[PDB]
Amino acid sequence: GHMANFDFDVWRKKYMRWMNHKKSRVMDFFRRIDKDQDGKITRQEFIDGILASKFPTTKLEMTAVADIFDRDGDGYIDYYEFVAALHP
Amino acid sequence: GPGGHMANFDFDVWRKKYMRWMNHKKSRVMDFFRRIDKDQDGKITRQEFIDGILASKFPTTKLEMTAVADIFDRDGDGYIDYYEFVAALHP
Amino acid sequence: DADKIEDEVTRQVAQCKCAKRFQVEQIGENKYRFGDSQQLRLVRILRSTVMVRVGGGWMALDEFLVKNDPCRAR
Ligand SMILES: [Ca+2]
Ligand SMILES: [Ca+2]
Ligand SMILES: [Ca+2]
Ligand SMILES: [Ca+2]
Ligand SMILES: [Zn+2]
Ligand SMILES: [Zn+2]
Repeated sequence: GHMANFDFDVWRKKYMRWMNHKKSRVMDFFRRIDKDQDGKITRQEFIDGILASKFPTTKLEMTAVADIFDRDGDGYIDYYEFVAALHP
Repeated sequence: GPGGHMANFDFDVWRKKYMRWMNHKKSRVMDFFRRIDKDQDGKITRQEFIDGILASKFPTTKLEMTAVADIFDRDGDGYIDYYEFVAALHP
Repeated sequence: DADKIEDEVTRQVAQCKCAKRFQVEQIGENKYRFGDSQQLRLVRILRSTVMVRVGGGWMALDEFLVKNDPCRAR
């Protein structure tokens, strides 16, 4: 039930610098995680995806970022939310 | 964005983690706070709190600590007083 | 932006039916004082709804007023 101002600009910059330096495109990541190919991934599928890529981050951080990605709060991170979060 | 996104943070998880750590490591949270509180006025800035924790080798992260410090600081005065501290750790 | 806070607040405090209508003062962009006499409280925005800082975490503005504004406090 707790909420905080999470430094998402720093997590985001850190993530994009990581991907860009690791020869990966974030949409290959999304499409890879989106197995049903309908343009959605659960907050949990997304978190598990990031942690699985072994990007330096923690579960405590990832509940926060997954919260921020899910801009509507319907439990799913869709394609447009994903892009909007990473590419304002 | 440049000043933080409002988001769910599992604070209970973190504080429990910290309590287990300190408690079975023969360390009192009071003594920690007093150590960080050099001027002895009962409060420590968010940054002094964060630095204190990161230096203490408690398994956490700076990104976690910005959020945690936000929660500890119930008002927006930029300090964490001892009441905010103890109340946050013992609801 | 972020004036959505001060918009939602004034819009919802307008609903007060008291003779002395519920008073709210804005100290900062995210700090408000609520009530005839009172203390400083944080106010942020999550998604569409406004959130006020309470003990166990954060409370929706409507629930906050329901609990602190007497004309709604059943
Ligand atoms: Ca899907
Ligand atoms: Ca969504
Ligand atoms: Ca001090
Ligand atoms: Ca404080
Ligand atoms: Zn931002
Ligand atoms: Zn009223």
